[PDB]
Amino acid sequence: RFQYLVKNQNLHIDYLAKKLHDIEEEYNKLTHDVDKKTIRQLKARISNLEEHHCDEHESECRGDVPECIHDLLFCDGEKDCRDGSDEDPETCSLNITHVGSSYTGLATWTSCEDLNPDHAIVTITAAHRKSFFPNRVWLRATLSYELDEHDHTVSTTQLRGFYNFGKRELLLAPLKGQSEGYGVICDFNLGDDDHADCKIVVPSSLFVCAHFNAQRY
Amino acid sequence: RFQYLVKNQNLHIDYLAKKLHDIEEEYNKLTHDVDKKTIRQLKARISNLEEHHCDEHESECRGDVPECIHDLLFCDGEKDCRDGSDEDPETCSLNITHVGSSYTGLATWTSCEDLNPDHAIVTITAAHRKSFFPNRVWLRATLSYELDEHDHTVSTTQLRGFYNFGKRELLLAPLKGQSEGYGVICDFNLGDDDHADCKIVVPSSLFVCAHFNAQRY
Amino acid sequence: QSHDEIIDKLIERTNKITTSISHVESLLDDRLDPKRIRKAGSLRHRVEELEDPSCDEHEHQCGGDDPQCISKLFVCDGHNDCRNGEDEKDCTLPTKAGDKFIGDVCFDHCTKRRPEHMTLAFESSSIAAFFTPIADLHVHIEIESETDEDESEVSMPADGEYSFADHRLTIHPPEEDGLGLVGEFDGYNFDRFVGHIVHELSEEVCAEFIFHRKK
Amino acid sequence: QSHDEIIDKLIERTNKITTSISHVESLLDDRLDPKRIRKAGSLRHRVEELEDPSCDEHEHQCGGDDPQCISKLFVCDGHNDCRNGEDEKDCTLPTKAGDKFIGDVCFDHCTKRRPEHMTLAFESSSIAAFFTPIADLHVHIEIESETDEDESEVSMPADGEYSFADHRLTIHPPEEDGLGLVGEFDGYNFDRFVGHIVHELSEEVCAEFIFHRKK
Amino acid sequence: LDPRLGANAFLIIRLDRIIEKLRTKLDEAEKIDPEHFVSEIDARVTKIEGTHCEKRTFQCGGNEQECISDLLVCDGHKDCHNAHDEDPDVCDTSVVKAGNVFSGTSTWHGCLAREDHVTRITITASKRRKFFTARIWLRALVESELERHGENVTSSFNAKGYYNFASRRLILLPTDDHDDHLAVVCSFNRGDNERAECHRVTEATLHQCADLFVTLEEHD
Amino acid sequence: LDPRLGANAFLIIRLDRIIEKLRTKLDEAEKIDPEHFVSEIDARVTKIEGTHCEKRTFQCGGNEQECISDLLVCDGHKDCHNAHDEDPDVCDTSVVKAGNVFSGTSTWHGCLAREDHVTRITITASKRRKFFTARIWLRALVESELERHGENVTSSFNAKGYYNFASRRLILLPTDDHDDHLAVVCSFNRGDNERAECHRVTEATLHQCADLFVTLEEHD
Ligand SMILES: [Ca+2]
Ligand SMILES: [Ca+2]
Ligand SMILES: [Ca+2]
Ligand SMILES: [Ca+2]
Ligand SMILES: [Ca+2]
Ligand SMILES: [Ca+2]
Ligand SMILES: [Ca+2]
Ligand SMILES: [Ca+2]
Ligand SMILES: [Zn+2]
Ligand SMILES: [Zn+2]
Repeated sequence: RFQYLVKNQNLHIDYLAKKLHDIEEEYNKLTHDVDKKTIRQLKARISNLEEHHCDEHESECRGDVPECIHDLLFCDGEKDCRDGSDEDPETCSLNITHVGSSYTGLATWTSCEDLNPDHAIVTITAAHRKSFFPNRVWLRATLSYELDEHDHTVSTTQLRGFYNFGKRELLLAPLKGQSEGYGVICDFNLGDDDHADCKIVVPSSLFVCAHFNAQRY
Repeated sequence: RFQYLVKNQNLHIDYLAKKLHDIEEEYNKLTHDVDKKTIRQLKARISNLEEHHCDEHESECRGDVPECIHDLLFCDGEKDCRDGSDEDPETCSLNITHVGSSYTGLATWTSCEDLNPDHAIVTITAAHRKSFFPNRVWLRATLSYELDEHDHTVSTTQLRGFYNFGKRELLLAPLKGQSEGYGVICDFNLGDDDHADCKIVVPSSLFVCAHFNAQRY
Repeated sequence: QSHDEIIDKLIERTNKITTSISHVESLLDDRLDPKRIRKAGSLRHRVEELEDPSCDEHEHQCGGDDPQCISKLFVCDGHNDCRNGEDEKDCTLPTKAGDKFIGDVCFDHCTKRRPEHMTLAFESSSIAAFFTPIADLHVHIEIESETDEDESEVSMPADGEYSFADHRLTIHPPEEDGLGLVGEFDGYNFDRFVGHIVHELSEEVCAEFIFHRKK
Repeated sequence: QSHDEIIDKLIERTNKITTSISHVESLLDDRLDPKRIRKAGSLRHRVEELEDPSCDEHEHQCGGDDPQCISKLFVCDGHNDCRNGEDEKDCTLPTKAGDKFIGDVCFDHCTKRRPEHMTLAFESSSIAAFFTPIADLHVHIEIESETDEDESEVSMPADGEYSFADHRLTIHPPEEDGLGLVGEFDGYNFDRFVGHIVHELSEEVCAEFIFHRKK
Repeated sequence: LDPRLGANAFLIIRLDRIIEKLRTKLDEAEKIDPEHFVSEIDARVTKIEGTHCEKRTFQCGGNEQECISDLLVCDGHKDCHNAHDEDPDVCDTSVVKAGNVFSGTSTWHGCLAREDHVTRITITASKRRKFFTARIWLRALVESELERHGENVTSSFNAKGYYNFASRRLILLPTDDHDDHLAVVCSFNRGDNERAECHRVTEATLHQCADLFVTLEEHD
Repeated sequence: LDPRLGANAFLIIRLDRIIEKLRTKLDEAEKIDPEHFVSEIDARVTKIEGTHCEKRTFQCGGNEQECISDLLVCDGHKDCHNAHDEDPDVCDTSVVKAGNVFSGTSTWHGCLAREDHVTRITITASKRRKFFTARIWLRALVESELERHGENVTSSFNAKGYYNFASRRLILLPTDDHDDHLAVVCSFNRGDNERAECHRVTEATLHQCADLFVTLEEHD
């Protein structure tokens, strides 16, 4: 007599709710969006195959204009890039050179030791930035790589070096006087502050003793 | 613009269908009606405890009026009961005395043989009804009961006798000259033509040697 | 196919259900079929009669899953004496004025005519406003006899009461031969009652007739 | 509580869903966000440039999951030359009359002023009704120079065309110094294009400016 | 077609009231159960006919009739020819499941000047020895809401006892409650596990002091 | 209250059109898949960067980079440090499940004067030796709906070959069909198992006679 029009209206609704749930459902069964951290890595990988004008000892501004400025000028406190990209935080992030920072990957040697692919670990032990010379973050780290996958012996050489904001490259060498081991070069041109293309070198000639693509943690 | 009133009407219905299924469902989860063959057995069992006036050699009409007529008068072709119940088919059913008919139960002896409860089987072997004397359906049958539950020996005595429409009782005795075995009395006062209260007797005195409640098949 | 075929589909479906509905309403009515109730309840009674008495000699049983004995003088009196209420919910008078009952003999050892039938006409019936447990009746007992020397007809009138207490109508002796009728009702039937003809004084049964309500 | 509370419950529920609805319509729009499309498609291009050429020197790639090379002279001509249709579904002229583009220098080895910026104003633009593949343009290249001995301003006018064939506008040399501009569009952007200043004859690049649409 | 469609509604609204009224009938129908009632009569009558077995014995299937000692009533080993002495339905533990509550009126006619009051037997616990299944041992709480000098009082006591499948008897004795309480005794002869016939009695003579018909209380 | 309730409908009718239009959007959304597209670029680029492993070798996880011979590509035994050479997704048998059909246009530029026609590679059967899982052996049917003298003809042939997980290469050679058919070769380098890059070639030199980009046909 009264609910004769309502008893069904609530039904027309209880209806929509279902025709929708059967949608929100068919939705989840669809690949989600990709973490921006992924796209970033693509734009990187790609940007690395594209041609680049900056000559050795120079790196391009992170701005919209691919201007080239000398490595010795990034993060020195004075706007050197046309837009100042050489000084914005996203560039001078110390995120990489933070004490305790550690990067590892699987080292596959191609020139200085029997060793079959083993784990390499370059980790930062201390690092200061001289107040008047910001361009470089002088630091110290350790390079460790497994020896015998069975008894787990492992080599640990101490290193010294710095981190170049421009090239976004970590350059470490042995401390001088400790079995004259190896050095290591890691490029973080991979897009973010946690992935790098490291290569164990021979301090003397920076000749590649082995290579290992590293991740952070 | 047009289905705006229909798209939901079909819903109000798709609704009812469910509110009903959820009923027809709650229905089945309810005990079904009892087979008339059950009630019949009750009305019987009961009617057997109630007081009955018919004196030995007499049985009551199946009509609504519990009139008593002599056994020698049922199914003889002449309406003897006030209403004719002594002649209606439901009374003169030969269903029981049909050739090959067999009734069995578990015989538990109380007076003539070691034997521990064993299976008794009284089955009809042949039966004719003299054209001029319908009151009785003369017949022949066999009574078999297991001997050794282990090696399965079994006694099989041949019998002769008739079936009384009135008392609705099967009365069989041994053929005379075959190890003088037993006889058997079965009352089908249980309501239908397939259940009976049989008792293995001693032909001579109809004294109960053992009793077994039987079913047909 | 649009405003024509989509309108006759939301109709031929309205009925396709209106059927499944009344279909069940039937199966339900089949289990509530009152005719089945009484018929079964009637059976119950027959049993109640075989069981030891549920209550004392002069008490009324209220039944149910929790029994209670109250005095027969309380059945249908106007007061709710039983917890469940039986003593007051079933107070319908069966043999009421106008009604006729035909009895079929089946055992007669006393009636003067040893008749085949026996009609029982109820002339009047009145209940005392202050004593509902008993309804007083006035009845004519008709009889169609017929011998060789003659052919008689009879319509003896007699007083009587009906006690809701035990659904038993007692018809006081019509003729001064100390013979009265006592029919006790099923409890659930009311269209058939066994009628015992007895000697009032003794209470001896000497004639049984099955009475059917002539409808 | 009846015709009051049961009516405001079949309402506060109508909205409780009208929300969950538009809530999804949002999540959907988020994956169709055109701004995301071009931005991603743009990335695709950068890659297409690194891969070996998909089609011959003077042919247009129709892309898709089934590639087909057709002559650049067919892109946006009015005829459906590609199976998929690319050669005809994306024919919108970016640099159209009225539009202005500001270029930021970043490598200048030839311009006479080696300017910091360089505005590019589009005066007129007309397409020949029978040859849709090329739109002719008239442009004024403005420049704000300023030295010690003086302070000059320039607005050299030049003809030029835009080829839907490869989203590349060629601006014929303004001054008789054999220097012309050649900006090739992203394909999906249209609010930013790299502008190379070259020697028409040679086709030598000697100045790169990133041009942004002044909006 | 606003009419044939707007009217086809006055047709549906009907089914709405119908379907509803129909709900009420399905409720009335659940109260009048046949397969149950019939069972009440069967048991009711079998009680008169009386099992053809001597006291403390179990009667088997109406077809292969035979007597079994209730020490096997329901022990786990097929003892009857028809195995009816192991038939699940005979040994439904649920009859006296811990937590079941039985109430009813206790009419007194033997050992106490009590006014028709109510008793409430409620099963406290129930163990069933895995090496002797023929019996359900159990503890229970017997309460009796009766009126005495003044207002409503409650005379209750803790009990211990057992349930015998064979006879569907439940015996509850007082846990030595030195206040002298009458042991209660119930038989579930009624065709179901819901109702039982009880009596208060002296543990010694088993003399019947009172009649008590209980019913299992609904949990809703 | 006929107004606030009869109008609360013009409000609901809206959601009806909305919810419907919304269905269309969910259809458009399924066509523009991101996690898929990104994968296309990854593979597209990795193809340029090129696995740092010599021909016939399998490159493992971008973190613990290392080369494995495709004779172990996907053999059942953990061979790479990251076990990426047994990662389910690498060895999805479904890429070349029997019954899969791939079609696409075959543009010819090497060994036949054929007009741009279509080829239809359809996997007939596929066995996988339980004692050597590194390869899916398979039979397939190659059809080519091309126009010749007059109308539409069909040049088809039966093929036998294998699928290599390591390189996601599918090689189909003719079943000795002495009619001289060009063996087809597909690589599923596109980030998915739906699309593949193929070429018709001479079984000997593997010289490329034609380019063929196939796509798995939908089953609806
Ligand atoms: Ca700086
Ligand atoms: Ca080595
Ligand atoms: Ca007769
Ligand atoms: Ca014995
Ligand atoms: Ca009363
Ligand atoms: Ca075209
Ligand atoms: Ca047993
Ligand atoms: Ca392996
Ligand atoms: Zn007590
Ligand atoms: Zn072919």
